[PDB]
Amino acid sequence: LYPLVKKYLFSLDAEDAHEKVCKILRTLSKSSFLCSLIHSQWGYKNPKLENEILGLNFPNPLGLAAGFDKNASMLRALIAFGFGYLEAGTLTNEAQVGNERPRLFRHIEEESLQNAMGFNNYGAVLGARSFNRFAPYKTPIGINLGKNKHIEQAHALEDYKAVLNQCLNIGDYYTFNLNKAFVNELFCMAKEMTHKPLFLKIAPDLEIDDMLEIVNSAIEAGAHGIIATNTTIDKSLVFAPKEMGGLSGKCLTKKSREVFKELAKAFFNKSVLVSVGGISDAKEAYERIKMGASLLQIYSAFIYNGPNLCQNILKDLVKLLQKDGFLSVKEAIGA
Ligand SMILES: Cc1cc2nc3c(=O)[nH]c(=O)nc-3n(C[C@H](O)[C@H](O)[C@H](O)COP(=O)(O)O)c2cc1C
Repeated sequence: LYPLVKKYLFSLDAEDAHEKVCKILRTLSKSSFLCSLIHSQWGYKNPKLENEILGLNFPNPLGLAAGFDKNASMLRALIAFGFGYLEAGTLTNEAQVGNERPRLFRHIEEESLQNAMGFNNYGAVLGARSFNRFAPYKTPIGINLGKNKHIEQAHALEDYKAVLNQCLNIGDYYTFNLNKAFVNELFCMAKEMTHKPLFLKIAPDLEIDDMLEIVNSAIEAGAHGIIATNTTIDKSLVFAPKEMGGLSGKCLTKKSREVFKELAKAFFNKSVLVSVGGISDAKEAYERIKMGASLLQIYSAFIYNGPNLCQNILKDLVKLLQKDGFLSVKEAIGA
């Protein structure tokens, strides 16, 4: 039972626990049989959840958010737990340690996390090797690209070019983890290097007008989709000072929802919208889809719910579609 695994893991430092889980996931990824075994217990397939988006086949709309598999080394095991797709990364051009530890904290009663990890990854060269070790994969795989911490904001566009150039032969889409005057050149540069879908991922703490400016520049430069949101630093909760990083999980549900309503209001008919932040159950996921989200992502609820996360949410989602009159998730994406 996962409750016993959680009691053990939650008694450990949160990053230590994550590394013990990554070690097991990397080991399981070596065995396609054990992955097919995992999928038979925790997978869930339903044609009502299938969609084709930007040339790509998503068998369900529920993806694993970036930051869980930063180095593209356990994708096969994670797919076996039922996600419709995975986003690996954030990957940087060169390896990078990230911020000083401790940098991950749990707020267990609130089913939330707080992190200031800062792009710890082994670099794109190794990340492409690790992707290739077990490729091809049974779902789409996104590659989340970032800028190395030291790369000066002058030759910073040239850093997104180097990491994207190193990842050109892996993955099915790219996410850029993000000034309105720079987003146009980023996606213009990127459009000339690959034909694969391009997404902008935004924080949830932008002023709405400032948010509409940034996003609109991205679309007009050729961005194909917007991912909202990353973690928040607005909720000044007493038990989570700001020096411990951004909040994820259920403490993010409300602001992520609010940000996404505004995003959809301005951009639903002009871009693919992906909702992230504090999705833990099928009702919330179904609300995001009805608000305008073609796809979803989860990080924190995977910690708190465990391997049954996907089939729980997806089974319930099917019943919501059927208790609403939709023959598939494609009809539900409407206002
Ligand atoms: C420990 C941790 C590491 C993360 N690392 C990244 C990352 O490397 N790149 C990224 O774009 N988002 C990263 N995220 C953000 C998640 O992808 C997601 O945007 C956020 O956690 C909100 O979703 P959630 O409420 O389902 O957790 C990270 C989140 C956590 C908790």
